[PDB]
Amino acid sequence: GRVIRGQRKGAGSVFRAHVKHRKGAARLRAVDFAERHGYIKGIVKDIIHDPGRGAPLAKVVFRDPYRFKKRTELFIAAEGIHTGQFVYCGKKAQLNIGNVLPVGTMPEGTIVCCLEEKPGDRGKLARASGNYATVISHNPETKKTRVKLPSGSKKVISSANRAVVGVVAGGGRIDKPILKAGRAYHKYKAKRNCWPRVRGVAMNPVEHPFGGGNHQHIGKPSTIRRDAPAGRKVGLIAARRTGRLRGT
Amino acid sequence: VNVPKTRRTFCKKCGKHQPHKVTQYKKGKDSLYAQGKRRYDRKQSGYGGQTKPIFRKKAKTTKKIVLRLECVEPNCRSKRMLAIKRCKHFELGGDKKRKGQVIQ
RNA sequence: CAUCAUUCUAUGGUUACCCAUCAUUAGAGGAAAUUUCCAAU
RNA sequence: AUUGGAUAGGAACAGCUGUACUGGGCAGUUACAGCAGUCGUAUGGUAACACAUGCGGCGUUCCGAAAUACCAUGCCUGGC
RNA sequence: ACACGUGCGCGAGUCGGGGGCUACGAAAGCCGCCGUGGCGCAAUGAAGGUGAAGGCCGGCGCCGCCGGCCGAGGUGGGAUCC
RNA sequence: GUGCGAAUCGGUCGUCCGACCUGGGUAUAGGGGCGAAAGACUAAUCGAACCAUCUAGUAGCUGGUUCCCUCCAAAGUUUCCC
RNA sequence: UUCUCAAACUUUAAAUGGGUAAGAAGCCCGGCUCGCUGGUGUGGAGCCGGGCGUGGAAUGCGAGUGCCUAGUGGGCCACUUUUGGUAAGCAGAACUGGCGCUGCGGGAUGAACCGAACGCCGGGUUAAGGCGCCCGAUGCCGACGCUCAUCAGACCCCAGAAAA
RNA sequence: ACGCGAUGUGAUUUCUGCCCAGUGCUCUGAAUGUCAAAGUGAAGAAAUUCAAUGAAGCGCGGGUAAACGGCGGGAGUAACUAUGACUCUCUUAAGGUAGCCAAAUGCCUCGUCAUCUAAUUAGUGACGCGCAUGAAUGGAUGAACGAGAUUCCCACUGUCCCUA
RNA sequence: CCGCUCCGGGGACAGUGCCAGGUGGGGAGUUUGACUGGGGCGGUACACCUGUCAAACGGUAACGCAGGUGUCCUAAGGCGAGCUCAGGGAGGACAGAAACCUCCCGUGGAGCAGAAGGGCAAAAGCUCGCUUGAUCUUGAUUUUCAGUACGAAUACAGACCGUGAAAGCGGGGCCUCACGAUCCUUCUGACCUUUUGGGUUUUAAGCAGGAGGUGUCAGAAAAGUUACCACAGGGAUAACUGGCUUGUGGCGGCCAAGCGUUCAUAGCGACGUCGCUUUUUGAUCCUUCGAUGUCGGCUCUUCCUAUCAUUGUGAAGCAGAAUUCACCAAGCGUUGGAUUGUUCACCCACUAAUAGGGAACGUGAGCUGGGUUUAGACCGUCGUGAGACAGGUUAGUUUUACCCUACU
Repeated sequence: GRVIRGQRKGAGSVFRAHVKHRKGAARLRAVDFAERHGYIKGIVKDIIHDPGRGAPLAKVVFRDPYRFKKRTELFIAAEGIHTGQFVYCGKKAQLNIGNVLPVGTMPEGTIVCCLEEKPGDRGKLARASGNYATVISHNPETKKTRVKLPSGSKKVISSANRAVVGVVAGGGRIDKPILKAGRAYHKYKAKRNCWPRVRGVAMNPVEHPFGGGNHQHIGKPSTIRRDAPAGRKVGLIAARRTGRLRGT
Repeated sequence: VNVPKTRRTFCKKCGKHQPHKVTQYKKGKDSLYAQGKRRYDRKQSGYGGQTKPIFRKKAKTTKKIVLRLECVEPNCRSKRMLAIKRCKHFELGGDKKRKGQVIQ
C-alpha cells in the first residue's frame, strides 16, 4: 500500500538536483547572422570544473556584434582546448578542434561533440565527458545528415545545426574504480539524492513489489511489461532479452 | 434413453389422440428487449460493477430432456412440451434393441 | 419363369405443373494387405 | 495402416562339487552326473503343526516384435 | 405504525384531526352547501371486466314468455322463554 | 524497576579526518511523507499520526437492569434457517 | 445322527405394549328422492314421519371453546433397556422419576440417594433413619448364634480390592 | 548514453555448468483464428434484425535464465567377496557440471573413521546414493577487519571446593 | 529597395475533448460455508434410499454398524397370450468338467437394470403379439411434517386412448430412493387480456403449463496470509496441574508345559489367568481464558517404599569367598566429573552403596534464562506470492511485599 521510492522521486523535494555550486548551463552560443552567413571569434577565458558534471566547461568570451557589450558563453570544453585560444563559430569557420560550425558544412568521418538535435537548441547530443558523435553522410536534397551517437544509434539530423569539433574533455574517468563508498557518497552529493541504493528484495512487501518472504527472493519474473503502472514497473523494464550478453 | 420420432398422443386443440412428430426442445436466443434483460442493462450500466449474482456452484451434469410434440394434421399443427426424466445419452429413433441377437 | 421397348383401352392423373436426371438435407453397411487368431476399428 | 491384447519370442541372472570340450593350460559357457534346494510322500516323535529320516519327480525374473556389433568362445602360452 | 384485549360516545354509519367563525384562553365553544376526505357499508379477476334466494298456479306429460299470489334456506344440538 | 528517570545510573565497551559531529534556516504531510530498510521514523502516538465531526457508528457477544404482598408457573424438545 | 452359534438368520414365540368398541348420532318399522348402480321400486346413498329411555362394564371427575401471550429452544442425574469405548465423574439414545425451579427429616459432609414437598402457630403421631458418648432416643436383667484381626469389623447411592 | 532511470549480485582471487517445456518479458503481422464501438451493405412500415468487414490484445511463430525458476528413477555387471568403469531398460525442457558438506543447509543421527579427553550428544580433519548442497535465487576460497557465533590450550583468578 | 506570416524544425499528424475494446493487486471495496470428542487435515454422518441399531404400535441418537444414490429404460412403460426357472439325476455321433438333444426330479433354491429388504410360478420371471395410461384435466388424500413447501406416492372424477374374445388392466418402471422456490431467461397454449386520447400494425407486458438451478440439495455471487496483528467474547473449546479411567507403561500374584546333569516351584516359569499403581503415555473435557507465570538446572525441606547399602534375620543349585531369593525395616547414606539446554542417555573415576519415587510432572514477588515461545536475521525444503516448517541457526526487558497468615 506504500508508494515506492521511484514514485517519490517525481515529486522532487528531496530527489531534486543539487544545483547550488553548478556553474550555469553548458549552452552552445545562440544562432545569429554571424553563425549563419560567416564566423564570429571568441577567446577561451578559462576552462573550469562544474559540480556533478565530469567534463570541464570553458568560459568563452565573444564580442556582441550589435552592442559595445561583451558576451560570455559556457561551452562543454573539447579535449585539447586551452585558455587564450581563439574559438571560431559559424558556417565559414575552419574544421579544427573547439570550433563550432554547422554539421552540413563539415566532411564525413568528422568527430563532433555538444551537437544540436533540432537546429538552434544550443547543443544537446554527445556532451558528457569523453563522448563524441561522427558525421557519416549528408543529403543536400531535404538538407539532412546521418550522425552516429555515442550509444551507437545513427540518427538523421537537419544539417543546419551545430557542434564543437573533437571529443569532450574529462574523458576516461569511468576507467578508474571508485575504491570506497565515501568516494561514491562524495560523487552523488554534488548531483542528487539517489546514491545508497537499497535493493527491493531487502525491503518489505508494502514498499516494493519484490519485498517480503522468509528467503530474500523475487518470486515473480524481474522482466516486466512497458504498459505496467507506476509502483509495479520495477526490475528489468520491457527487457527484449536478459542474462550474460553474449556476441555483439 | 431413446424416444421414437412419432407418437400417437393427445392433441389439446383437436381434443383427440392424433399422431404427433417428436423432436428435442432447444432454448431460443435471449431477446435483447425482454423486460428483465432491459432492466438488467439499465442497472448493469455505469459504475457499481456486477449488480446481480453470477451462479458458479454448478452441481448437476445432465438436463431434463424435453420433447417438442407437433400435431401432424395440417389444420391444427398445435404443439406442447413433454418433459422426461434426466438422462446423459439421448437419441430419437436410433436403433430398436433386439432379442436372440449375438453380442459380438 | 425374369426384365426392359411398343401401342390399344380403363368411370382413373395436380397442371401456374408431372418425371428421369443435377444437388443438398433425413438413415443402414466391408474385402483385403498383416501373421497367429480373437473381437473390434 | 493407425491400434490391443494376448500368445507365438528374445533378454538378464542360476547354490556348491564331478566329468567333457584343449598342443597344453587359466576361465567361462554348455552338455550333463550326484547332492542340495523345490515338490509330493509314508512311517518314526508329538501336544501340537515342527521338525526328523528315507524314497520319486523338478529353473527364475523381465521384455510383444524383438534385437543381439561380434557368440559362448575369451584369454595366456609352447613352432627350429 | 400495527395487532388484539378493555372502557366510553355515536351507530350503517362514524370522525373535523385541516380550515373557518366567535389573565386563565395556545383553552373552550361553534360550523353542516366546511364530510372535502379517511375508514366502514362488496366482493372477485393479472386484466378487459363482471358483481351477491326462489318456488308454485294458469294463458301457448313437456315449452322461450304472458301474468297471479305467498315469498331471504334446511337438519342437529342449543342458555332463555311459551 | 510505585525509579533520579513513562528508558535513567555505574563499571565495561564501539568510533573518534570521515559514509564525522553539530546549531540555526529551509523542503517533504497521513494510504501521504521520509527510510544505508528495522514496517523504522513522522512531537512519550505508527503494520497507516493527531484533532473535530459523521456518531449515542454496529454488536447473534460480556456486564448491569432500582418498592412490597398475592395468585398461576416453564423450557433446554420438533421443523426450517450461511 | 452329534457339538456349538447369529444386531444386520428364523419355523415358533412371550411379558410390557399399541389400535378399536362398550348405544338415543343408538336400535326399529314405514314411505319418499336420485341424473349414481341396474335382469329386478336391484344395489347404495340422501331425505321426511312415527314408535322404542332397565341411559346398557368398574372407578373417579363439571366440561366445552376462542383470542392475546411471555420465557425457553447450552441441560444434567438415577432405576431398567441400550450404542460406541479397555474403561471413565466418558460419548450417545429409550422409558419414567428427579435436579435445574426446591426448602424440609435422614445419608457426618454432598444439586440428584432415602423419606417427604413448604402459609403462621399449639398439641398428638409417624416416614426414612436411628437410640454407648458427642447427639434427642434401649440406662430392656432384649432373643439365638457367629467372629480375635501384631491391616479386625461396622449399614442404599458411597467413596476402595480380585484370582488363589 | 563516460548520462539519467530500473533491477539483481555483493571487495579481491578463482569460477559462474545444463535447461526457452512451464511462467513472464520481448520481436514479428505481409499465408490470420478471436475481436468492440463507429462505418458500410441488405432485408423490413419502422423499431430492429442479419451479413460482410474488422484496431490493439489474445491465439500462432521466433528470441531470451547475471528473467522467475528448474536441473530423474529401476535393473544386471570385474576371476574370493565389496565396489561397480561397462551394459540393459524407463524417462525429461534439461536430469545437478566444477566445486563444497552430517556446514548457520543431513530427517535418520549422539552418521562412520581419525583427532582432541581420564571420560566429549561438543570441536576440528576426513568420508559422502546429499530427508532437502551447488554455481550473480551466485559456487568455492579468503589476507586484513569484527562489542558477531563456536572449540581447545597457556596464563590468570573466590566461578568453584567453602566459605570467611 | 520590396514585402503578408519574428526566425528555424515539425504539421492535418502530434495532441487534446468524448466514446469504444484490451491491459491493469499500481490503487479500491469485499469475500474466503458448515458439521466436528479443541481447531486443522481427512471424511460428509449437509439432500436422499435399504437392513440393523430400536428395547415385538409408530417414533428414537453418535464422525454407530453393513451398504447404495445424482442414474437407467421405446422397453426394462402399457395390456394379452403361451411358457417355466436356478440347480440336479439319467441318457445320447464328434463331445471331454463345460456346445447340442430328449426324459425325469425341481416351493422358487433362478429371475425381476442397480443397494438391500419385501413381494412374485398358468407370475411380477421367460418368449412372442399389438401398442404409447410415460398423454389431457380439476380437486381430495398419504408420506416428511409445523401437520408448511418440495419430491415421491395413494384412491377417485372428467376427457381421449391402448390392449384383450371379454372381465378387465393401464394415466410410467413390482414396492421401498434417483431430486429443485422467488427473480430472470426460454418454449408452448388461446380468433386470450393490457400496451394507458381513439384506431390499425409490429413490439412489449400479462394469464396457464413445461424447461434452463441453486448437490451448503427450504436454494449468498466469493482465494490466501499474518510470527506486526487488533476487537468482542469463550473455561460452551485446545495447550499445564488436579479429577475420573488404566488401553499403554511400570510393578505383583495364581495354575504348572518346560528350564535347571537329577529335579515343576533353590532360581525360573510358557500356554492361560487375577490384580495393583498413577514417577509413562493415552482417553476425557470437570475446574481455570476481567490469566494459577508455561522446559531443565541450581537451592532447600519434608515425605513414600515397590530396599541399592547399612542393622537383625530366614532360603539357596550356600564348603569358604563372592552372588542370588525372601523377611522385619525408610534410622542413616546414595558421590566427583566429560558431552548434552536437556528430563533422559552415555562414559570416566571414586565408593558400603553410588535404589527408585512424591509433594500444582515440589520449588521463577527463590534464582538462572541454556531450550521452547513475539517482534530482527540466515539456511534447507514448501508455496506464483504474502508466507509456512515439534526443520536447523544467531540476537533477543524475568516487575511488586511495607498487608494477612505461615515460619524464623
